[PDB]
Amino acid sequence: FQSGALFTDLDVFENVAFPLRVHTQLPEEMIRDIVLMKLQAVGLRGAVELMPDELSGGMKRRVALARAIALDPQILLYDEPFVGQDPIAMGVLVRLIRLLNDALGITSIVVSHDLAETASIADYIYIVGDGRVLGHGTPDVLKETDDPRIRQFVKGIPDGPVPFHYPARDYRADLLG
Amino acid sequence: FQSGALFTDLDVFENVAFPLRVHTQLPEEMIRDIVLMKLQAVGLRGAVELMPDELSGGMKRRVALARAIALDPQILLYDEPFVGQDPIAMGVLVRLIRLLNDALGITSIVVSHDLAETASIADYIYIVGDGRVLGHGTPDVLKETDDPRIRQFVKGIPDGPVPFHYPARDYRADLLG
Amino acid sequence: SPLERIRLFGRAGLDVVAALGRSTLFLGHALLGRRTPGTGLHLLVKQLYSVGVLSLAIIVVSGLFIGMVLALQGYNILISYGSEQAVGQMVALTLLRELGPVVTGLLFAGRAGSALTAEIGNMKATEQLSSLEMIGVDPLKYIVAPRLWAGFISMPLLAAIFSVVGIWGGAMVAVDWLGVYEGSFWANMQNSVQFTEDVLNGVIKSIVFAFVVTWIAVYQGYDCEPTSEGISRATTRTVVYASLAVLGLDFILTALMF
Amino acid sequence: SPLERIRLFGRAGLDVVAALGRSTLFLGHALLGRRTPGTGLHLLVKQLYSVGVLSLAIIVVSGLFIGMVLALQGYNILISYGSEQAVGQMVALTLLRELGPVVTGLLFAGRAGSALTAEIGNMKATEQLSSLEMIGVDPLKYIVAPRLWAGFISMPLLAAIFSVVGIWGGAMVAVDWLGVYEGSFWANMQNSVQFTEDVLNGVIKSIVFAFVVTWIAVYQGYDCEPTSEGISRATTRTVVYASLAVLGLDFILTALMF
Amino acid sequence: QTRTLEIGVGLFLLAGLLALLLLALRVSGLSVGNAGDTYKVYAYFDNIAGVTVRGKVTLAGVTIGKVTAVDLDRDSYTGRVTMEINQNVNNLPVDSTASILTAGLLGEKYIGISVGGDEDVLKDGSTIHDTQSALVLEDLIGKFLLNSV
Amino acid sequence: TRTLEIGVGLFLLAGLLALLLLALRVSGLSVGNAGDTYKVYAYFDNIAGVTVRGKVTLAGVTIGKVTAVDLDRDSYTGRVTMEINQNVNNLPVDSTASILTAGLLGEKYIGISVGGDEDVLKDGSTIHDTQSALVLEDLIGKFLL
Amino acid sequence: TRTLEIGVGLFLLAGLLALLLLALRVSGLSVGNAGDTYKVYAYFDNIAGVTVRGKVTLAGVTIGKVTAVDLDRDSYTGRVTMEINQNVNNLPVDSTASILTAGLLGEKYIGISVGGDEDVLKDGSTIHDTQSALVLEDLIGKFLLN
Amino acid sequence: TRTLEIGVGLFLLAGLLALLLLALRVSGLSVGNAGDTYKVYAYFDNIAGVTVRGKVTLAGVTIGKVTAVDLDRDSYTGRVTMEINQNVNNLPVDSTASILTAGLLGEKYIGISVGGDEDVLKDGSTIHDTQSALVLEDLIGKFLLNS
Amino acid sequence: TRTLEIGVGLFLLAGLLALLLLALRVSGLSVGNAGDTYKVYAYFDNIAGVTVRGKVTLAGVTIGKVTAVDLDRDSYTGRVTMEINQNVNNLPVDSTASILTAGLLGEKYIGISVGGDEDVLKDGSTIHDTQSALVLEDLIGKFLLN
Ligand SMILES: CCCCCCCCCCCCCCCC(=O)OC[C@H](COP(=O)(O)O)OC(=O)CCCCCCCCCCCCCCC
Ligand SMILES: CCCCCCCCCCCCCCCC(=O)OC[C@H](COP(=O)(O)O)OC(=O)CCCCCCCCCCCCCCC
Ligand SMILES: CCCCCCCCCCCCCCCC(=O)OC[C@H](COP(=O)(O)O)OC(=O)CCCCCCCCCCCCCCC
Ligand SMILES: CCCCCCCCCCCCCCCC(=O)OC[C@H](COP(=O)(O)O)OC(=O)CCCCCCCCCCCCCCC
Ligand SMILES: CCCCCCCCCCCCCCCC(=O)OC[C@H](COP(=O)(O)O)OC(=O)CCCCCCCCCCCCCCC
Ligand SMILES: CCCCCCCCCCCCCCCC(=O)OC[C@H](COP(=O)(O)O)OC(=O)CCCCCCCCCCCCCCC
Repeated sequence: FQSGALFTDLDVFENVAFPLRVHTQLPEEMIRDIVLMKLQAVGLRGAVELMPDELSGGMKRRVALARAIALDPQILLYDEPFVGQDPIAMGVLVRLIRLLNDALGITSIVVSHDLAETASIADYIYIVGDGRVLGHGTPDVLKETDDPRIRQFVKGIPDGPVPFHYPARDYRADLLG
Repeated sequence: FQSGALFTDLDVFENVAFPLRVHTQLPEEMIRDIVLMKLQAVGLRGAVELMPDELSGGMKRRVALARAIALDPQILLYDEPFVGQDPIAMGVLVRLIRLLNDALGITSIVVSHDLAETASIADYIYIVGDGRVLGHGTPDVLKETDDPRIRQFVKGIPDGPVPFHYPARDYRADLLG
Repeated sequence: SPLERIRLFGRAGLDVVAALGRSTLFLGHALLGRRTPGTGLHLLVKQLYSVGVLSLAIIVVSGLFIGMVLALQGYNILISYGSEQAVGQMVALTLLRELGPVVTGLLFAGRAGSALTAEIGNMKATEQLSSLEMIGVDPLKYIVAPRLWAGFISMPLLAAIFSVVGIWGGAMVAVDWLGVYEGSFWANMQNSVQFTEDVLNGVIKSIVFAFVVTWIAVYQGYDCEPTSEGISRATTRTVVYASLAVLGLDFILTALMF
Repeated sequence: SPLERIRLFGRAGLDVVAALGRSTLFLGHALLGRRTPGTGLHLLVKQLYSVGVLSLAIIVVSGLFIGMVLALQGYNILISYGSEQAVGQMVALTLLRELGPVVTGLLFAGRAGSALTAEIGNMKATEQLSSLEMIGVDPLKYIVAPRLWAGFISMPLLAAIFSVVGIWGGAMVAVDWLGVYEGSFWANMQNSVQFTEDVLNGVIKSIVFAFVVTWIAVYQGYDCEPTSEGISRATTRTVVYASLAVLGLDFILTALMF
Repeated sequence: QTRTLEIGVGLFLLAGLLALLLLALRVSGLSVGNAGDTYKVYAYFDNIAGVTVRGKVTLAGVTIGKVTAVDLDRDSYTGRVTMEINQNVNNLPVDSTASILTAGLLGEKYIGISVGGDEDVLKDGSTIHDTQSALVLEDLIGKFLLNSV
Repeated sequence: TRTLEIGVGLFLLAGLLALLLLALRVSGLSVGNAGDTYKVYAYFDNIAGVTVRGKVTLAGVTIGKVTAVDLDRDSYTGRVTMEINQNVNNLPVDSTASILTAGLLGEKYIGISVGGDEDVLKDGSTIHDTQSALVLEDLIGKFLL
Repeated sequence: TRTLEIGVGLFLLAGLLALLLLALRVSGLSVGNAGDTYKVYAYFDNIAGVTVRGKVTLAGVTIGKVTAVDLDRDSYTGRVTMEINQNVNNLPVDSTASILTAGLLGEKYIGISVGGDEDVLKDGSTIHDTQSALVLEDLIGKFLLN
Repeated sequence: TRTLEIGVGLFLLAGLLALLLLALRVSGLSVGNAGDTYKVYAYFDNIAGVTVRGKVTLAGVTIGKVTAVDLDRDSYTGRVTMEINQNVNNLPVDSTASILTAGLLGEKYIGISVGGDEDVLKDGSTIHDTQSALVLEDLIGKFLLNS
Repeated sequence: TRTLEIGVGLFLLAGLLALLLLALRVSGLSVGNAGDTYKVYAYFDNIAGVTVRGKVTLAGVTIGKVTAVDLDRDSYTGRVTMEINQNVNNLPVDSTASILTAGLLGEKYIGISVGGDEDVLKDGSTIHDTQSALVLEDLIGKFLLN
């Protein structure tokens, strides 16, 4: 998730171990070693003691990512990962979410309002609108779909199928009468 | 501000009128006309009755912008304007924050973690870090400052002056001993 | 570390120290700072509605229940003494000099002492409370001054309404369900009231920790750090303290006068 | 529109209807659903700490104050009857059969009935409560079941501790400050207690609206919509209702037994 | 349609809560395990000033029951008290007397019985024949020292 | 039929305004009173303990309540007035009502002794003769010399 | 708007009315029991249990309440000043005001006798004679010592 | 950790102790009040002021409590059965057991009058002789009004 | 702001500990731990209302409490044990001590007449002569019935 979704109760280490301590029965040392190698992979290896309350909001997400990649899942979801952080943290995160795919060969489903970086890294982007997929494609075909709805979305072009103004009555009468 | 910062107590119309009803003593009609022309300029002219509780989180910011541009201030500040909204709303907002400057000739100070659109529209960007301006320039000079701190910031380049890993002890000993 | 543990303890000491110091400063600035441009009285009306009126059904129903409980307890406590008909001078003396205002505090400080802190907390957290300054209005006079005034002029009225409904419910159960006699009740009651000496006592008692409740119940909301966890913790600090202070000042105010 | 106004009123009717329906379903799923993988008892320990222990200083100090108030009121209420020494059978009967558990509710439902709702509300709001499912643990058994258990097995103990400290404070003020005689107090007290008939009465009374408090105080936290305003309103709904229900069930439970 | 299910269960629970009225749920004078079968009796007194309902009728000190009701028989203008007796107590001859006592000094004026002796015992729903009315602090003082000096 | 369920609100209104009228039925027109049974007067020389709306009894059974007490300054006496149930109307007029005290400290209360004069109470006649309430001070001041 | 003002005003009036109902009806204040009463004094040798606001009565029925108590610095007696309802205005001068206690533990109120057939009073005058307040000590030690 | 286990256990135990102190040092059921004690019966002619949970004493100091008052359906007298502390096992059998009113208006306890014998007790038997309890209506119907 | 912080913490902990101590001195009641004064015994024939912590007194003013009451298995009598404020140390052995009852309903309490004039005490010794408490029953018995 975005905002990490860490358990405020448990410290970082136990937090990352949790999925293991659930789906697998490993010698409490071996769990520690898997947690450690994962935390190193994500970089938050040092703060193996901090409680997430103590943890700076940036890394508070990378630890969540490490918790995810625990158990080595074959696919994984991202709920608005790169939303609202300094481009250094956004950069490290967009490097990790891609490193996990280029190395571990695991399907990843980013879900982001941010068009730029999404279309940058993604391979087959969709567009979901009002209960119906509003088409889909690789970034290229999507950049020139010419479907008014979509081409309005994937570009700035504020006025189009989605209206700019609210459904007012009249800019003349209301202001005059 | 971001998140609009509207007064949940007052409806949209009174909300936008508030600065006028404070700094100026106008016939309660004339206040209505200024509010109306501003709301038209921002597009939220229709919802002159909604309460912000009723208002969809997107336009909940454009109404705030209209409230700002009320009184026609000569400078105005933006606290993370384009952060976390679909690129249609981001597009209309980045069109408005620029229209206000190209037309009304009013100084505007965007303040955004988002590097891309900021550097897109901005003219003389700064970089504030740990109590000291970490240099400044127009986007161009800033794109190749070669100052390690800055050039790490304004590009992805996750590893640099700002460390990637946390201050751990040893990737060998801790995992082994 | 134990030494550093005591260091943290002492830091919390100085913390509550400076806390209520800043609180009294805040209160001063709020009630006697200046007169703001965009103020008025309609603000006080809207607040007084949100604070008193909405929190009125709770204390009405609560007065009903606590009154009939006071009766059903007095009837059975005292039938073992023969002086059954004297229940009126109980259900109307305990519910009017001590328990009346105490429960009215623990309820007002429960609801309107909290959904008043969360309100001006949320205000601070969505920065809404801050753009007021960038406009120019002093928030401590536009946002919180009507809160304090809706506090002081609601909780006493609420205590009165509570005591009234409590006495009436006590009678209704005593008369209709216990069967004790109609006129005897009000008779022994009025013969044992000492208006200026119990009723006014209870009212001044109500007012003092009305002030004290809706003082912290708004300060905490003004001070809480702006985050959905901060407010969620302040609206608990302002029930801990708003009950602590209710009972503490009840104790002092009843030692001033037996 | 008046017709649509009544439409909204009725919609709120069906709303509270389905609300407590879903609440009882929730409670069933929580206490008797399955046995989860990542559960245990250490969870219950941590919770019971956060809910009981932290909320213990409040009720200790509150018992102290309410006990000495009960005394300073009984001494002066009864000296006008001569039977002054009988204050023990008052300060220990009212503080033990009705007022004891009621105030213990209004305080426990005040603090641990709220900072328990805000806790599992915040959990739901940062999605932390949801990633548990994507992991596989049932939250209704890992997150809220220990809450319910820390409720049921703390509030009764808290009521007992409160009643004890209340009686002791009442004595300490009566003996040392009022001057009434030492042994006479405990004597008339023990001669007028009826253990299985007042003490156990108060304890079952405590348990029942312990269950009822920490039932809503956790349901509301599980249902509140995820936003810093939603939680700020749920942690007030769960004080309104947690006091309403405390007093209502006190009334019923004392009509079951005078 | 989970909404329907929730509404149904909530109605069930509101029913369960309304099943706790406690306005004559289990109408009795005692618990449901105790039969509460107590046979009637009447008694003819001349003053029962402190024999209010819910008293304690006793014999040799131990309670035998409670008074049920008091009446003024409009013919003789005397007091007729109707009270109850536990069935295990079924052995009171008819020549026995009843009289109001006083618990200690300022205890509620209960009624005791003094067993006389007669083979026939009780219809247990009958009345008494002889008694001694409650002592009063007026006629006592009046006849001893108010008017006899 | 979600609009067709607005009726719930109706119910609640009909459930609320109902309770109000029931909270306002404190009189309770489900008659259990006595319909203002008949008044009687009496004159005493001292009614010290007799408080307003105490109890009037005969043969120990409560007859009713004293409605009020007053003083006639011409005779300087206490004129008490009490209601008496109508079912008991066979009181004779000569029957005297005297103040008694329950037990030793029980509150003063007027008890009547029938006179059997065959003239049933005229229902309104002041009491012809009585015995006033005793007074501790009267007793002690009568016998200290 | 307007519904806010109406609601808050209605319920402010409700609060103030409740305050009065606590004041007027339940607390039994002046308006319900106000009246025109005049003063009188009385010299007693002893008033042991005469409390302020204790009752003063005649023929048993209450008349007024004691107003105040004082010790006269000359003869060290109890000067008690008390009120009487105006409609009670026929008490002659040689009436006697004694201290009476209804129940053996009842409070020590005052009762006044009938003073023959002389002029009534000034109702603002004093009374001449009395029967002072007995005590347990004097009661018993009187019937002792020899 | 464990600093939480110790705290929570501490205060669980605190609540439990408090429940006991309510039950025992405030209601006084049985911690040596009606435990290791032995019975005896007694036949009284009137137990008017005698109630359950009363007190049996001797020379003033308490010897124990009373347990059950009953009516013997044959003689209609009171059979009062009570516990006696086991340390006190030195009573003669001829000793009486009268009923004494606490002070002047207190409740009615019963006190023993040592008679003096060799046979001591069965602690579960009855008593032979005693003096009943008074009652106002008797004393005043006694030698005060018979003229 | 690093020294006075820890100093304040220690001040607060000390104050809480002191409040603790002051609270605990209520139980094990505040007249010392053992008084810290002298014990004494006494034998009676009936101590009906002299339950634990009853007032021992001389000339009215209380001297201390009673500590314990027991039934001596030998004489079948009552033995009562009580402390004495140490400033009170001039009580001759030949004193008597009967169970007074303040007023009529008062809780019985033992009052000590100085008796004779001899050696003061050992203050831990016993007493010899006394008068047991009275009982209403004996009184309306022996002196009324026979
Ligand atoms: C018999 C059927 C009746 C069932 C119960 C009826 C419930 C009706 C509730 C509406 C009450 C006013 C709500 C107003 C809304 C508002 O502004 O305020 C609504 C408030 C909270 O305000 P918010 O909307 O801001 O959350 O909610 C409440 O607290 C309402 C409490 C209702 C409690 C009902 C309990 C029943 C009363 C028992 C009395 C017993 C007497 C019987 C003696 C014989
Ligand atoms: C006629 C008399 C006039 C009385 C005048 C009223 C004065 C009221 C002053 C009370 C102060 C209110 C605090 C305001 C809220 C606040 O900001 O205070 C909040 C701060 C906490 O700040 P933070 O938690 O945010 O750090 O401090 C508090 O929590 C205060 C706790 C209040 C507890 C009251 C206890 C009083 C009883 C003590 C008696 C001791 C008895 C011992 C005898 C054995
Ligand atoms: C024919 C059956 C179909 C539906 C019937 C459902 C009606 C029963 C429920 C009543 C609740 C209606 C309140 C709605 C008003 C509102 O605005 O809602 C008020 C609040 C919620 O308000 P908000 O949603 O606006 O914040 O709800 C409550 O107050 C809930 C507490 C009500 C009490 C619940 C248990 C009832 C106790 C027994 C009744 C006592 C009556 C005494 C009779 C002897
Ligand atoms: C919050 C304030 C606390 C309440 C105190 C206010 C005044 C006290 C109550 C008035 C009744 C006393 C007047 C009668 C005079 C008299 O003769 O009263 C004194 C008499 C004298 O007989 P005794 O000497 O045998 O005690 O005794 C009694 O009446 C026994 C009752 C004592 C109280 C025991 C506790 C039961 C009370 C109810 C408990 C729960 C209710 C509290 C919350 C609802
Ligand atoms: C004089 C007659 C008195 C009338 C009596 C009627 C009132 C009875 C007591 C009132 C209860 C308070 C209602 C609170 C619920 C509410 O407001 O309902 C509102 C809330 C949710 O409503 P919203 O989410 O819409 O705000 O309800 C809940 O939170 C869900 C759970 C409700 C708790 C019910 C408690 C039932 C008690 C069962 C006791 C038996 C258990 C014992 C087993 C050992
Ligand atoms: C002349 C003597 C008079 C002294 C006056 C002082 C009395 C008032 C003390 C205020 C009460 C503090 C409770 C506040 C709630 C809280 O702390 O909130 C509970 C907090 C919560 O902790 P977290 O920081 O983890 O949330 O716990 C604490 O850290 C506080 C621990 C100790 C606080 C003191 C409580 C026990 C001491 C009470 C003293 C009573 C004296 C007895 C009289 C004989």
